[PDB]
Amino acid sequence: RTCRIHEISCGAHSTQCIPVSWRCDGENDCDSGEDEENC
Amino acid sequence: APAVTDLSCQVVVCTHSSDFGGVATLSYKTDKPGDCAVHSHSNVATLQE
Ligand SMILES: [Ca+2]
Repeated sequence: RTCRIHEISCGAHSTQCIPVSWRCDGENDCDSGEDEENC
Repeated sequence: APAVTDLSCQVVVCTHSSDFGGVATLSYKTDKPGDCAVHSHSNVATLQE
């Protein structure tokens, strides 16, 4: 986890860094719901 | 940006209706996830997104 600041880990059960632009984008991109939770 | 490669297309359905009646799944090989711009270079078909 903790990739370059342009990326966020979309989960904690396994490492999966994805674009920060996808946080609260309207869909879950990964195995864990923290795209859309409590924006 | 993503280094998108091996881009290929198949058209899942196409009706030449007045709306966006065609659907084309795009198979690609990237190196990272990311937002790519998409365009149709020939004016016979306009994309929705
Ligand atoms: Ca998302």
